[PDB]
Amino acid sequence: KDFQGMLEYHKEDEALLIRNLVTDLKPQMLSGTVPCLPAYILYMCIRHADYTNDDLKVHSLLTSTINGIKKVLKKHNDDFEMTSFWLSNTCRLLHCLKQYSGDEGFMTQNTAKQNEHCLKNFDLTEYRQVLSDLSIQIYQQLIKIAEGVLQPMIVSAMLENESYCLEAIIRQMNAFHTVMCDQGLDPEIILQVFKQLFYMINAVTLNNLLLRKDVCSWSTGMQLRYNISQLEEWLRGRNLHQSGAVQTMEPLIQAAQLLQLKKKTQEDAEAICSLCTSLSTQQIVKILNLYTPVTVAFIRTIQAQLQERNDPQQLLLDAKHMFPVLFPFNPSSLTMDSIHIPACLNLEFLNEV
Repeated sequence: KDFQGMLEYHKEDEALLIRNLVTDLKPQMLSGTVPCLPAYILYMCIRHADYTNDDLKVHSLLTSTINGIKKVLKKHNDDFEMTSFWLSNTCRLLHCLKQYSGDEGFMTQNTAKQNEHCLKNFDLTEYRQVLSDLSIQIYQQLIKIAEGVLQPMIVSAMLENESYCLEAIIRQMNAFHTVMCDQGLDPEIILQVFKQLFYMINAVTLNNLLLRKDVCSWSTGMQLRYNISQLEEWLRGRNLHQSGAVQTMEPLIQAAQLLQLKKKTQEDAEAICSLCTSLSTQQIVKILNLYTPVTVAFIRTIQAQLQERNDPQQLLLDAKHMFPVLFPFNPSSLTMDSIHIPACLNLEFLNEV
């Protein structure tokens, strides 16, 4: 019957809709069609509402929605899968609003058939600002989960020799990546996640060797450098080096080197300075004092040069520092004119129109 890309519900069942399509929607439901069918399916409804000029239907549809995404988010703070899921979905529902209600500004990459599918009667920039605000919050939640999973693995998989090993950490990083990719999450958010996680690994580890028993040794310098390089080769293999995540470890790379570099003669001390640029002069001196196989006056010559470059600053780098998110628009090629809505979901009460 020549389906336009649209769907109508009875102004009522809006509840039913939002529950079967959000609340009771488990992602392991594949989809099988679209990792973010929900996002699309919703826009197809926004469209039917724009068609009818039913501003009450739009405002209600995406405020019920946000209530359901927030709801289910809170009943799952803990699970990386759902957050991952509802993060990309949210994000796509936002990409669709930009891609279709948008103006010539976002219509620079649409097929006529796409520029035909756009919203004609509403400007939904207000909800566009709300959904992005939300998906900043979902991302934060996702970092909270991932941090929870990794925190108890960082100091063990690194710094100890041998119940966690760089294998566990690297198995985790795959798990996280796998789910995110399978969820259809944009590749720039995947890149932004692993830059966060790696920064934590740098912060939590370097914190520890500025504290522990007591900073550890030439041995511990060599496991870090190996560990980082295995993390770095992991990045190169999943093609995530351009995420900036290896940069987020230059203090640890320098700490590790600080532990191996020769500490004695002056020529030695000259080195420590020119290499350890990313560490603070009290962090170096600390890692010096804590060493265990360094003398004062080998320390004095050090702190003699690095005079405010730069110290002090709060030691113990708060790994919770959460770098800002950024969701570059990314329109999609798929067209709602052909999109599979399975039956396994009881959305039949939707009319194809």
